[PDB]
Amino acid sequence: CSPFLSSLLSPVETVPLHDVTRTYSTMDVVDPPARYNPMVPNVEEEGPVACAHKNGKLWGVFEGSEDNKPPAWFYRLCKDLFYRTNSGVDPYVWIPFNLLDEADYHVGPYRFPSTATYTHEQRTLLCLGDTRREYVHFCDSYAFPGRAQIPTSVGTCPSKLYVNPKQQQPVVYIQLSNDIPPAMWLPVKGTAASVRRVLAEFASMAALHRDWHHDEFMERHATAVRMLELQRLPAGEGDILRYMAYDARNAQFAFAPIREFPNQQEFFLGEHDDPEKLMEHVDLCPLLFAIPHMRTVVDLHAEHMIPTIAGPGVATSLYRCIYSKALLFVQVHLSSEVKLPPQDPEAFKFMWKDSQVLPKMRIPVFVRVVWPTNERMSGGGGLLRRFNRLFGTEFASDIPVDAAMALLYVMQWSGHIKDFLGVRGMRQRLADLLLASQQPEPTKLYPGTREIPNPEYTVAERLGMHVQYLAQLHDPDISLTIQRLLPVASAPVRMGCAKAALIAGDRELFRHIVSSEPPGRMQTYMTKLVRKRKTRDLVDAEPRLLEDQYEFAAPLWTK
Amino acid sequence: YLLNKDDVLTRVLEVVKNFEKVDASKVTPQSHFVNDLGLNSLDVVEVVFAIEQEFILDIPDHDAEKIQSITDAVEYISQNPMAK
Amino acid sequence: RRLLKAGHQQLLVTDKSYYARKVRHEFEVTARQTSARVRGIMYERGQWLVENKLGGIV
Amino acid sequence: ATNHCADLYDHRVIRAARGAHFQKAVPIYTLKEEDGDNVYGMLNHILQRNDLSPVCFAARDDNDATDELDDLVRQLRSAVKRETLSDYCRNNFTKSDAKGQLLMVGPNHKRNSVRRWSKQLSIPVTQLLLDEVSQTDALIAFSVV
Amino acid sequence: ESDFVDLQLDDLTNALGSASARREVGDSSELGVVRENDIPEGQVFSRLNIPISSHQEEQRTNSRSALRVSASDTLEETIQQPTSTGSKQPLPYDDERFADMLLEMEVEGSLDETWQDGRKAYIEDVKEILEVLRSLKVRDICAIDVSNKTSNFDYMLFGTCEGPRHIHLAAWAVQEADALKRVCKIRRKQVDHTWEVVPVGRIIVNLMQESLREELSLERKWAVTKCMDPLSVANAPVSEGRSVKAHGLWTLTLNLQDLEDFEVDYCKDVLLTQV
Ligand SMILES: *P(=O)(O)OCC(C)(C)[C@@H](O)C(=O)NCCC(=O)NCCSC(=O)CCCCCCCCC
Repeated sequence: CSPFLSSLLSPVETVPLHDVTRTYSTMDVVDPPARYNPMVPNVEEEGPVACAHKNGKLWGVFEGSEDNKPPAWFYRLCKDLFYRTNSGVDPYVWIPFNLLDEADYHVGPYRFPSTATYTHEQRTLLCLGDTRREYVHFCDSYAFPGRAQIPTSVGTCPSKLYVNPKQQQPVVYIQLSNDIPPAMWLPVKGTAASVRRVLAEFASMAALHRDWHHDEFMERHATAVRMLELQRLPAGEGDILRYMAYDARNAQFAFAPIREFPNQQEFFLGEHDDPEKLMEHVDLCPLLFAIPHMRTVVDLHAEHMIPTIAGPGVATSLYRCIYSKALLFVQVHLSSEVKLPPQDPEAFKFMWKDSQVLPKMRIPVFVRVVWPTNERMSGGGGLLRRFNRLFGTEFASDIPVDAAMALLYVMQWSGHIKDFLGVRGMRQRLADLLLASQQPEPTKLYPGTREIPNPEYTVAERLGMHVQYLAQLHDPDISLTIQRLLPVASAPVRMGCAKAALIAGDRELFRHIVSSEPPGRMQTYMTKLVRKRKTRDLVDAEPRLLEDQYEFAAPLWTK
Repeated sequence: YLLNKDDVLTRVLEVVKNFEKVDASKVTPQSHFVNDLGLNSLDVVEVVFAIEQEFILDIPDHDAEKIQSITDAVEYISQNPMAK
Repeated sequence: RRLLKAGHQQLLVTDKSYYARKVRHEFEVTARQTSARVRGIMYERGQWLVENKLGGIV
Repeated sequence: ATNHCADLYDHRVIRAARGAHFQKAVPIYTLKEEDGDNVYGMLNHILQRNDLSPVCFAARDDNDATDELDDLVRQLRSAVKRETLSDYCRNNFTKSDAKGQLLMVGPNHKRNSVRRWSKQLSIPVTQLLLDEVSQTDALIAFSVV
Repeated sequence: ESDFVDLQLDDLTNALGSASARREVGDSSELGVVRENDIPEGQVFSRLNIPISSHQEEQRTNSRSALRVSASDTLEETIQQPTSTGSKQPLPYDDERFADMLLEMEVEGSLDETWQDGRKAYIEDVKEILEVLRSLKVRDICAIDVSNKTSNFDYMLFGTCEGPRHIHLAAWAVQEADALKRVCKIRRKQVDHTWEVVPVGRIIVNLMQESLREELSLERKWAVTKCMDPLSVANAPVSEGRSVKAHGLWTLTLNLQDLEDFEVDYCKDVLLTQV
């Protein structure tokens, strides 16, 4: 009674393949080549409160107000924000306030951008159950730099301030940008000091980001100018911005600010035959700067990025959030495979040389949200708890709403909202895979063989890969789960458990798994996985007598 | 304040019995380290320092060179006010 | 006794058992092998060790 | 041969077979999961290809023991037909055209092999038993089967 | 207090759309979060990435410097010292002029200003190597600080291993403990099955068997060896040369062949001070 369990047991049955005995119609075939069509477009009534505002009865619609004049708390808040009463300047730290007039207010409901692709239920949840609910934009407080601009620049698009005309308590909603729905508008009290502190948090974060990375960004700017001069390319402002966003690829890994901020959390974005599409989706996100700190083009057909059982590793990219200056560390893992290579490559090549259908690839992508300790930048714990209870996600109580909405928008635009999950979702998927392994499995195209293996993924391989994913997601009981799952595991599942223990960092458990593994190609590859002294240190459980002596590797592989 | 000689004798007897050189049955409550037990003077220092390990009190060098028998060790701890 | 007590007072990483064994071996075999003048030299050097914290034995 | 059987080229195996390895009539395969062969995938392919019926003979009957996987699933969240050999042969061999047979013989050291066969095999497997020879020796049991 | 509006006031409007009850979800949302504890700026790490809480002295302990001396002077003590020094008496060293000049330089403290070296090792690394060897079950671990003495290393560790296999295992474990800052690995083939030498910065590690350890006796040597004294160069030079009467006018003749290793270790400075 689960969607993922149903997808495991009964597949989609897309493409049929006829034979002399059966018809294998359930195969995860690679999508056809994409085609760009110029004919296909890219984009793809006034309410009562607004009418009363137009007629002049907005203060009458206001509940806590007089039938003629604005509310007392609202008038006091406007006076304080206009005269800086209660609490050559730096524009990054300074918090302006542009109060609008009654004829200048913007009364109406939240209108999603023309490119915002959300379902009806998702738009309802982002509008908090009422899409027709209208707000009154009256002032703009703080500006953030443009997406395409250098991340260390002054703000140009100001954040908006709304007030719900009909509410019981004084609430001011702070919207960072048009891409943030009212479900993530920061609800602050009617206190001018509260608004000032909420905006000063973002101001201080922007000032810190500038002071930390402006010199590096300007050095990259100079490098881009010099490289344009060398390559004889046109030298303009947009050209330099594009070349900086490109050299984000050539940026080195050692000098990347991956651990710039204290707190961090992990999320699983699903498995992709071509994770470059998801990477392009992340690159084209309105809530992230177009010039990332580091970019890695995942090309599975490159000799250094071919996914193997002891694969090349992890392709890493680092993006910066525009409004909260948090970090998104995208990690494409090319080493999660638990399938052994063919014993004779010539036969496998003869078998798959002329085949016009290739199976899907299961390549995991993770994202690490890195953020600093904040008290008023995440909108309090209640905002994120509401977001979690609404969208079935597992976010921390202090993760910035900017990064939260960035991840949500990216996953929804890519179409993997079901694949986007955390530790709880990964545990549920692991339970589903255990149930699927208990159930009988359907027949694939042809049975696997050490000589000619089957490229299609089986339930045991999926279970091993998901054990690896649960270890990667920093599960606190990952070692206990591996210990409980090892006695009832197959060979690919034990390989996945070894990789998962190695990822979690339990060298003793890894050595136990390697010593319990019976001798074979699986044991050889799980020994080759790590940097070791001698293979016997991992393979031999009991010390093998060598020259009337006994070696001991427990101190070498403990902790 | 002053510990009874019975409890002080039980501790020092357990040390000399569990010692690396003194045999179990060879020890007696009235014995000498060098003559009755057959130890050297360098071993007398070790059995004295072993007693100072269980009795937190610190013995000066002059008072330590006087303890050459188990009877002297019991009487010293008895009169010592630092007998824990 | 001074050497043994000083070692057990300030002997952090070095094995106290091994230190006592080394001191016993010295006092028991090295002096009995060498001459009396070298015995006195060893006595003076042991006093120097007691006064200078075992000569750097950490 | 599956599930960690003794090596086919062991000296005792050779002495007991006496040339059964050098023949060409009956092919003998070794499906080792640690090398990349999916034993049950291959067996289900054989079943669906040749339209066989799976029977299984365990030297020892399965014991009433729970599976750790159920408790593991609960932590992460928060029927075999027994038929005697004689009457089975009677009911399945008297008809004109009978399906081929896939016989899985094994000694149950852990007493769960029948359950795991039924779980990992489609076309629910039949359990072959001996009425008066219930608890017998593995050699004579396998010979009769 | 919080600057944001009532979380319950927001949940009241959210529950009409959520239609669910969320309870005890903060723990399940936090169990995946990682918090990094901050580190003080003043806290520095050793060569093995270990915090340091014990300070040291940049000068030598054997020094005699007025700046190092912390005891307050006294007029009566100065008068007594002057009345004592009123009687001229030369120093026991050979070169009287050189001995007086060296003592003056020592009490002035310019020797320490010239020999100031902040590249000293740390006892935290010695303790870490000790713990690694204890895990490897290496018997009789003996560490000696020879920074004050004439040597090339600050700390010398000595361990007893039983067999070439155990020796190589302990060497590889010390290497992997030093993996953070090491630049090379140990020799793969053992050229000596009874002795292994692992350099860790200014800390050296010797892994020997019982026989070779008792034969070398390096720990007793480095313990008996006195600390460096600048007055030692005031002694007479020594050089092995047979004269017509086995006596040098400005040099000394001492033969260490008739002396054992322990005799040499105990009398090296004694003979130089005597003759
Ligand atoms: P007791 O009377 O039974 O025995 C007393 C001793 C001194 C043990 C004699 O029996 C004895 O053995 N005498 C041998 C000759 C002698 O007097 N030896 C005196 C010892 S010399 C000395 O003091 C050595 C100190 C050197 C410092 C050793 C430190 C080593 C650090 C590694």
